[PDB]
Amino acid sequence: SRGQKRSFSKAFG
Amino acid sequence: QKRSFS
Amino acid sequence: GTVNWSVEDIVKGINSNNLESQLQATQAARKLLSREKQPPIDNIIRAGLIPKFVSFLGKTDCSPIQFESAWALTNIASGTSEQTKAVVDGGAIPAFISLLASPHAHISEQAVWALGNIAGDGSAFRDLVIKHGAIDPLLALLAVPDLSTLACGYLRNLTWTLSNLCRNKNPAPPLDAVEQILPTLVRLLHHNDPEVLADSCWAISYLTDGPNERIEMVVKKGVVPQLVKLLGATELPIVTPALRAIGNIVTGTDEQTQKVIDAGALAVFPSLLTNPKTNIQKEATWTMSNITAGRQDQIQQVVNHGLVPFLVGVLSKADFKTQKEAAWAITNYTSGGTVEQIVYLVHCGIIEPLMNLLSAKDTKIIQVILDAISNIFQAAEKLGETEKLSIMIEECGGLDKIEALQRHENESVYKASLNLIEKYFS
Repeated sequence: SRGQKRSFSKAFG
Repeated sequence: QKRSFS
Repeated sequence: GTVNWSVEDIVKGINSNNLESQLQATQAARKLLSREKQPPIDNIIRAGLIPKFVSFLGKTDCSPIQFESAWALTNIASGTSEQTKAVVDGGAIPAFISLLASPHAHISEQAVWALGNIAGDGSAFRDLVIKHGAIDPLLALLAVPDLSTLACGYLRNLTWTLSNLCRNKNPAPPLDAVEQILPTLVRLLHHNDPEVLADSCWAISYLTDGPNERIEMVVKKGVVPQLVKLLGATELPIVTPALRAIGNIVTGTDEQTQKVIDAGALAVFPSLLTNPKTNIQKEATWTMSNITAGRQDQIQQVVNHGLVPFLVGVLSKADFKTQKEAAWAITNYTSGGTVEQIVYLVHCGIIEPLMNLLSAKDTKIIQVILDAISNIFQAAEKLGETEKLSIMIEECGGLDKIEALQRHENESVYKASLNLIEKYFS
């Protein structure tokens, strides 16, 4: 298993 | 962005 | 002479069949449009003056009226989207591109300024400025052996306009336009002026805000070490976009993320994760969350740089937005980490601040924390140390918070909390 990459909009939008 | 010339 | 004219007098002057009367009235319009409080932009548009100003841009024989009309139109284009549209609808885009080659530096600069405002409106006008061929003459103004010979203000305006041609999404700028601009952008990123450096970093932050193919175009240019150098700058207007760009790059592939680590970016994170500006701490924690979403050797570099105590720090105390990003950094670390790396996280004191945040009124942070708890329990299961972790959660009042979450409104929270109680607290 692994962590998920999140874009700027995914994190703060 | 936009900027005016004052 | 040309101070505080009425719109009616400006119209009378511009409608005269006398070039000098038109020049005086255009200067009067420029001064009206330049005033600090409520310039009458809509009144000037409604008087039908934009087509007159656009025709004055083409008067090669009268450079003062080209300058005055360019300045008046730049002031209008700097307004609302409707006001920028009025300038574009008046045919100003090709007229401004033709003025980029003017032998008068103050006229060429005004054309640069106007095109930056038009392109800055959004994706459609940006792409229309590119279709009218603005990139070649804009780049030609920067084709000098040393950027230091250009006037400071002139170079700042050129950098800002190029950053607007890199800006906005849905769609992102045309691939060939990005490829054409990138070598000049790389050169501006090595300039010594703080404003040029800030806007060059913003341009890079826009280009890296997208899929891995967009990030690759930038990373392939070898800019990552220069971005890491600027990440360490003392000027907040430089650190802000350098951090955004680095943060965007680590949303990419493991290999793109590795370039950021290789360039020494992690050495700046003790200061970024304790930065007095909340937005810096927040985006630095978001950047950390995407690095802990990487390979086990990348999680190990976070450990080696002594950044796990800094993550415990932001999880313990920070603005809520930063704490939410810290919760994501921990859940990503526990998802991809080895048992030894997860054991190290607990030894650094992650449990108590992770449990304290289960009191927050944000369902998303609760989901993320409960996932981290399950991942840590899975590591403890492999070592036969689930009881030591259960007592640790019990002692800091974590059990009381998980038990209360069994009656939560959200389905995923209800299920995950009931599961932890039944598996480890019964």
